[PDB]
Amino acid sequence: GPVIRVAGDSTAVGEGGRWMKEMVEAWGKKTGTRVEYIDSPADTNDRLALYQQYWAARSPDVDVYMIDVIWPGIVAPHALDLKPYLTEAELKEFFPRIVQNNTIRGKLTSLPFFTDAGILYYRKDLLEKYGYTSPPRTWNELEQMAERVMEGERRAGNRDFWGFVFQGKPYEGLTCDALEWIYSHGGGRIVEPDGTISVNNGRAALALNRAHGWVGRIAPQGVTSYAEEEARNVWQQGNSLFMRNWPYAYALGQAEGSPIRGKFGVTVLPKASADAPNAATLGGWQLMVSAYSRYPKEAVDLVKYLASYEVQKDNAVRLSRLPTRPALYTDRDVLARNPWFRDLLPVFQNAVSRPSDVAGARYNQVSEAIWTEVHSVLTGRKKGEQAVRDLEARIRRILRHHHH
Ligand SMILES: OC[C@H]1O[C@H](O)[C@H](O)[C@@H](O)[C@@H]1O
Ligand SMILES: OCCCCC[C@H](O)CO
Repeated sequence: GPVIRVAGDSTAVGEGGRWMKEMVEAWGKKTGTRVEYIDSPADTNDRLALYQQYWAARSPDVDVYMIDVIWPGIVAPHALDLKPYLTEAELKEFFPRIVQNNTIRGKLTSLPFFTDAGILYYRKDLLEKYGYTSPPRTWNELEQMAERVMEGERRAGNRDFWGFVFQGKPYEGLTCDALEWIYSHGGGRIVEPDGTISVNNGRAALALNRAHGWVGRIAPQGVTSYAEEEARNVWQQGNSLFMRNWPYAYALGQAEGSPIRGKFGVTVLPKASADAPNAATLGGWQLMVSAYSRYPKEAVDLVKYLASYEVQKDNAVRLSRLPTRPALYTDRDVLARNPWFRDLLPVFQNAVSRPSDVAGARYNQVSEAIWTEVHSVLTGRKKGEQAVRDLEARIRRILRHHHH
């Protein structure tokens, strides 16, 4: 019979790749269908380049791909339209924003699988130890707390201790972090949904200068090479007061044998002042059936199983990854395990998107300009003023002649 082959998630980031393979194997066993799991690299932009090799070849060697929220405009030609396979009632069980994101020129490219939003992780033991009663609401508070706790922990002998870790590597995760910095300073969305390239402004420049100010000070010098897992590792060993990261790190930090089990909370990221908007970059992954799959019916059946209530529930409970089904946010077992899903649902609802809708198939080019210019501020090569001017110019070139 058919072998249904899946590329999605990575064994190099948390438990995602291991769990994904488990769920695919479970479907294969339940249905009596042979399956195979193809592993991927950690970083989204590396995965995109890998999967583009299969798509360029029209390869039948992968039936189902797990695709990033930022990808539908890029990957649509390589997707089977899922619209004919779902009833309107079934499609409405997912958040409409994510279904809309995944729909390109009326083609439903992929089913929502898990969503994502950037959040602040904080050591509540350490805040209490240093006399703080709440996590920081502003970036200045974060920096003050980080300076004071670091001074204390270093003096007490922990030479590995930092105030803040985040994703500063030159890759897609930095565009995510940087959108949060920019938007939380009142600097806008880099490219607005209407197409206006708005990033050349003083608030965006301040946000990037502020981030430069952390590097080698409250954050390690090596932060400029950190992706999700590098940040998580410093944090999880107990060596950072704060971390910006996605929901998956919560369950990993609560696992038996984690040094920080029971010692942390999560909240919204800080912002520049009380009237700035809260920033949490929208992330998340979708399930696409390949336009090149020899087994579309079987592949659709697998994608509907993976996106189902019970599989998303297992992802929430075991991996602290955010459902794309509103009903799971009221599920007693989801909430008992992850009470912060209720607390931060409005943050997840108001998450700010990267400019993938407006850039469409040119999004990865836009993003590479963003992360490269941002990275030049983090390293002290450019000031934020120059970087936003240069970024404006690059994005204008990239998007010249691109409409809608
Ligand atoms: O590193 C950036 C990536 O992080 C997470 O995987 C998010 O879910 C994804 O949307 C984002 O592009
Ligand atoms: O693993 C599938 C979950 C079904 C649970 C619904 C439950 O009764 C919510 O309390």
